[PDB]
Amino acid sequence: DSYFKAAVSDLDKLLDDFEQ
Amino acid sequence: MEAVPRMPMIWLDLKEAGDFHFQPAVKKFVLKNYGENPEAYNEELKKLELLRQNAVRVPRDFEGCSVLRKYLGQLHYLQSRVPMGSGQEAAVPVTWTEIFSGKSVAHEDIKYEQACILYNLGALHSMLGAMDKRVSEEGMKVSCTHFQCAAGAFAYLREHFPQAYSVDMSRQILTLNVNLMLGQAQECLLEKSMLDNRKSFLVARISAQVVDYYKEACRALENPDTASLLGRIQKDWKKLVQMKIYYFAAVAHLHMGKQAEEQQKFGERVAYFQSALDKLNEAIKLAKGQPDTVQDALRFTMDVIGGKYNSAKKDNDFIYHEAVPALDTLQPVKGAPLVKPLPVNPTDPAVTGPDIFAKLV
Repeated sequence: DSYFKAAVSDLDKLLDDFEQ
Repeated sequence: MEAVPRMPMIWLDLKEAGDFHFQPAVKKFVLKNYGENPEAYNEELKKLELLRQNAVRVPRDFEGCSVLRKYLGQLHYLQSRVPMGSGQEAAVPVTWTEIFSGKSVAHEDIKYEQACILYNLGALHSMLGAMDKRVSEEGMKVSCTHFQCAAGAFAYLREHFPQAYSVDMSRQILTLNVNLMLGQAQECLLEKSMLDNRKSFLVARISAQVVDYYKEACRALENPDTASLLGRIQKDWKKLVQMKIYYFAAVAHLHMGKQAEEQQKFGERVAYFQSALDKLNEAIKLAKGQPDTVQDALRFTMDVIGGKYNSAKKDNDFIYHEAVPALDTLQPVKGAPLVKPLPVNPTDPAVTGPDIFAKLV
């Protein structure tokens, strides 16, 4: 369940970095 | 946010388990090889039996996913201590129901039990992803992650159990499953990117990738053996997927037209909005018979695209007078894949807990 939350959290960072 | 389609999602059913009478084989192996009292590990055998019974009747929630991962790992721990694989001394029959035919399939191989549990892990994640209404950002992100976990389970199964034990776990069917789950994860991410009001070019690229995943699933669904095995499931899935191909292509070109608008490319804006409207019109034709959830998403999107196209063409015809490019002269939208099968480690002590059979050596 801790691995799951990290994947959820990564989604915010993925879009921020992609959007630039 | 009203810009979110909230289309329904596909999920996979869990397979039904039959018998796996491992206890007598473990007891015989302990006495024959390890030379010990064959009753010395009854407490361990009871723990694994209770875990199996919980795993084959798994609660449809996040806790159920942890049950399946735990049981999957304990099966690896057992196989490392007692040889129960194909042709090995302690192998016993393992029976599971093949889900599309409903017929029982038996193998004298503990890795068959592992494969089915791993399949059901992917199926359960797909159910949990599909169950959410995706009204909130959190619901979108949690569903996205469930679909990535589902793809990860099916991908791990495909790679590490490469000889199919049953036709519902064949390489080509598992590839269909991975592509469908990745398409659905990417669709959930698209909804979040529209809820977040991200830049139009990013929304366009994310939606173009939804299309690419669904095109790959659609090709797999047209395979004659897949179609014959899935039967009417293939017809149902293909209708939804084919509709979503055109819907998310429309969304991609809608957002390319918005990027054109932002750059004052008013002739290019007309071309993308026209393309978006044509794609949406095809999605509507392909959506005949679909539930009102689908029809409402199409209807709300038609409000947006139909009005923007008419306004854009009127503005260009009478104000800006820019050339309208032919569709083939523009650079296609390249997908932005931002989802992946999430890696699985079946023997991670964090998910398995302590090894039930640690005393057996």
